[PDB]
Amino acid sequence: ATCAVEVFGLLEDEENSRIVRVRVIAGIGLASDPYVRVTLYDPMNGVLTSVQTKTIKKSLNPKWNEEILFRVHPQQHRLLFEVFDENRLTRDDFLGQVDVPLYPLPTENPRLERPYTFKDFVLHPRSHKSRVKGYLRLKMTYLP
Ligand SMILES: [Ca+2]
Ligand SMILES: [Ca+2]
Repeated sequence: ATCAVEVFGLLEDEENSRIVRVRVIAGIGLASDPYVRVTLYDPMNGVLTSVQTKTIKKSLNPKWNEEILFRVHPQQHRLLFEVFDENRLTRDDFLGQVDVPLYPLPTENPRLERPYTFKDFVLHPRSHKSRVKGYLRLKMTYLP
């Protein structure tokens, strides 16, 4: 409200911490009201936090175009993206996951405008039962 942009994850800056800007741009050819839960974790200690995007109603190609900032230990922490279909009266159906490291990533240049670029990541099953299709379009960069 007085905060336009929150930083999640580590609650203070240390020598070994950076802020990563995660753009959750779109889902492409998903298997329908999708959102993405973005979980920040450490292999040794498990989940630090998670943030959920808005839900896009009735779409197999949702354009969330949403940014989330996390304060992280870039060489230690990882991100798990899980896409779900929000169901009002039952369990939300799983539409796939992507799991990525947080180093190396480009650092933003404060003097220049952030260019639009992206990478597509194939969505993966979470069990033999998952029926998953398509890609998650993302961009991750460090703040100066
Ligand atoms: Ca639904
Ligand atoms: Ca539900």
